[PDB]
Amino acid sequence: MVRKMRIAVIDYDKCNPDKCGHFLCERVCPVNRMGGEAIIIDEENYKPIIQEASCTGCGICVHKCPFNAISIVNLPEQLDEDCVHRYGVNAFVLYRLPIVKDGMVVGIVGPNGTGKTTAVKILAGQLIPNLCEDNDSWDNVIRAFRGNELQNYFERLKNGEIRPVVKPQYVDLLPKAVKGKVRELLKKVDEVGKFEEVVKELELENVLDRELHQLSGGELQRVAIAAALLRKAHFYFFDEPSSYLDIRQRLKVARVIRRLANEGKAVLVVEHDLAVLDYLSDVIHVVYGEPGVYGIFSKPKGTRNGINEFLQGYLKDENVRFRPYEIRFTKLSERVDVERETLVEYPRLVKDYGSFKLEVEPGEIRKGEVIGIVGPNGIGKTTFVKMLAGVEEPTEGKVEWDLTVAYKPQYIKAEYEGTVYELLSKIDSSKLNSNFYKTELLKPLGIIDLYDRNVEDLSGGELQRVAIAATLLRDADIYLLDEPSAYLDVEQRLAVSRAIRHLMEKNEKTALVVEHDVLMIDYVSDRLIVFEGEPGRHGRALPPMGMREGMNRFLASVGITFRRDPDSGRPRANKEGSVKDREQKARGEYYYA
Ligand SMILES: Nc1ncnc2c1ncn2[C@@H]1O[C@H](COP(=O)(O)OP(=O)(O)O)[C@@H](O)[C@H]1O
Ligand SMILES: Nc1ncnc2c1ncn2[C@@H]1O[C@H](COP(=O)(O)OP(=O)(O)O)[C@@H](O)[C@H]1O
Ligand code: SF4
Ligand code: SF4
Ligand SMILES: [Mg+2]
Repeated sequence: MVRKMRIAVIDYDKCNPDKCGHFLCERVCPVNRMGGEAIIIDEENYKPIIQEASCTGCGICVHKCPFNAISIVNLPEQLDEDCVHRYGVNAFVLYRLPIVKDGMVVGIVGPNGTGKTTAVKILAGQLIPNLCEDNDSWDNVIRAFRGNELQNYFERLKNGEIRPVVKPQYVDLLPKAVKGKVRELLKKVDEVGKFEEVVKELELENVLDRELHQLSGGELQRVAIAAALLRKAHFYFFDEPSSYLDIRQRLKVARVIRRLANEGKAVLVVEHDLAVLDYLSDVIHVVYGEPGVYGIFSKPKGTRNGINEFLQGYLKDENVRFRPYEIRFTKLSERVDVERETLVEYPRLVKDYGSFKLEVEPGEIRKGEVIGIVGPNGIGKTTFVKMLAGVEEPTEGKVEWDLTVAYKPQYIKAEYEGTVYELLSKIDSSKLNSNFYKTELLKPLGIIDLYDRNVEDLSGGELQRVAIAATLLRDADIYLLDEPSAYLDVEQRLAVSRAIRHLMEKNEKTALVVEHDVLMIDYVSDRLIVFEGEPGRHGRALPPMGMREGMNRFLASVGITFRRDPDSGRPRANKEGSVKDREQKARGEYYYA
C-alpha cells in the first residue's frame, strides 16, 4: 500500500529573498528547472510560495535555504480527511482533535508549535476551525464531525448551551489587561462562592492586597488558576498551569484541579511536567509532528500506557515513531554497585541576608555522581549554589576548593553581541565537530538550528538551551545547573536529561542540578539534597541522602505518593485516595526504588 501528500511550510519570519540571491528557491528547484511551478514568487508581498500540488518533496530547496525558512514533509493521504485547521498558505496545519469527557481529566502532551493551544481555542469556541479550507461556520464543522462523539459537543457549542472556562497559557499578559488588586478580581469572577477555599489551597492569602503588575510569574499563574476555579461552569480547560510554579506548588494544584472531575465536571489540561500530567490525567493524548509545521492528535490513551509509549517515541496504535531514540529509566536492579571517592567536601555553611537565613548541613560530594536539589522557592537553593560556585561569600563556614566549575545560572539575561556558533566555537571548536557531542548535546537540544541567530535575539527557551549547551561543552571538575527545565517543552526537558546524564557519565564528572520537574530529577540523580523551612524567611538544606530517603522526606511535605512502572521504570504517581496511595502513606512510603 501507499498514499502520500506533500506539505510545505515556510517560516517567512526567517526568509529574506535579497540575502540568498534572488529567491534561491525557484533557482535551485528541480521542478522549476524543467519548466514547472513548484515554487512561485509573490512579487508583491515579496515572499516565495510552494505549490504543494507540484513539489516532488525532493527537499533540495530545504537544504539550500541559507537559513532554514523551509520545511517539506511527506505525509500519508488519510489525514487529509481529518484535517482540522490550517493558518494559511504554507502555514502550520493541525490534524484531529482531543476528546473531552464528563467527570474526568483528559491530559494533552507534546512539543510546542504542534497545536496544543490551537485545539483549546477551537473546543472552547474562541476559534472556529477552517477545516483546512475557507470554512467560517460551525455547521460545516458539525457536518465534518458527523459520527464522531464531538459532533454533539459542537452542536451544543454553537447553540450556546455550553461555554468552556479557560486558564490561558500566557499569564504574563494578565497584568496589562486588568487593574486593581487580587482581592477585587477574584470577587467578580467568583460564581460558586469559594473565595476562601480557593485562595487558601493556592496559598494566596498574602498576595490578595497587592496589585496585578506587582505580582511575579508564580503568583500571576496562581491568580489565573484561581479565577478559573471560581467560575461556575462545567468545562474547564487549563493550558500549561505548571509554568512558574515550584516543585511543591505544581504538585498541589494538580490535586486541586483533578477534584473538579469529582464534582462531575469535564477537565482538560495541557502539560509539560510528565509527573504532573500523570497525577492529573485519566485519559491522555500525544501530539506528534514537526514544530511550527503540523501537528496530529493521537487516539485517546490510558494515562499509564499513553505516557510510556510517549517515553519510547513510538505510538503503537497510530504506529508512528516521533523520536529516533527512546528514553528509558534504569530499573534499579540494573544499577551498578559503586563505592565512589570523595571529590570535595563542604562544612556547615550559613548565609544570612539579615531578612533571610539559610543554613547548610555538612556534606560530601563524590566523584562521578549527580546530586539533585529540590525544595520550594525562596528557600535558598540558588544561594546555596552560588556559594559552591564561589560567586557568593558565606556568612559563616567556608568553601575553599581547588576545582574548576562550570556554572549554568538560573536567571540568565543574555548580554553578548554575537551568534550562538561564535559563542560555542570559542569554548571548544573540536567538540562542536565531535560525532559524540553533536549526537548527545548539539542536535538533541537544537543548537544547530540556532548557530546563525544572535545571542541577544534568542527567546527564553532557546537561551536556556544554549546556556545549558555552553555549560556542558566546558571541561570542569564539577558542573552546576540551576533550574534547566524553565521555558522548555516536554521534549526539550527529556533531551536535556539524557544529555546531562550522558555527558557526565561519559567524561566521568560530577554535577549538581536544582530542579522542580520530578522526572528530570529522578532521571539524572544519583543522590538528593532536600530543603525545608519558611520560604522567604529561613531555609535548611539537609545532607546528601539516598534517592528513596530523599524523595520520602520531600514528598511527605506535599502528600503525594509514587510507585514504579514495572515496564518503563519511571516514577508512577498515585491519585489522591487510591488503594495504593493509602497503603503507601500508611507505611510512610511515598517513593519506591
Ligand atoms: N494565529 C496564528 N497564525 C499563524 N500561525 C499560528 C497562529 N497561532 C499559532 N500559529 C502557529 O501554529 C503552531 C502551533 O500553535 P500553538 O497551538 O500555539 O502550539 P502549541 O500549543 O503546541 O505550542 C505554531 O508553529 C504557531 O506559530
Ligand atoms: N541579596 C539579598 N538580600 C535579601 N534577600 C535576598 C537576597 N538574595 C536573595 N534573597 C531572598 O532569599 C530568599 C531565597 O533566595 P534563593 O536562594 O534565590 O531561593 P531559591 O530556593 O528560590 O533559589 C528569597 O526570599 C529571596 O528574596
Ligand atoms: S525561503 Fe530561503 S532561499 Fe527561499 S527566499 Fe526565503 S530565504 Fe531565500
Ligand atoms: S522540495 Fe523539491 S520539488 Fe518541492 S519545492 Fe523544493 S526543490 Fe522544488
Ligand atoms: Mg499563492
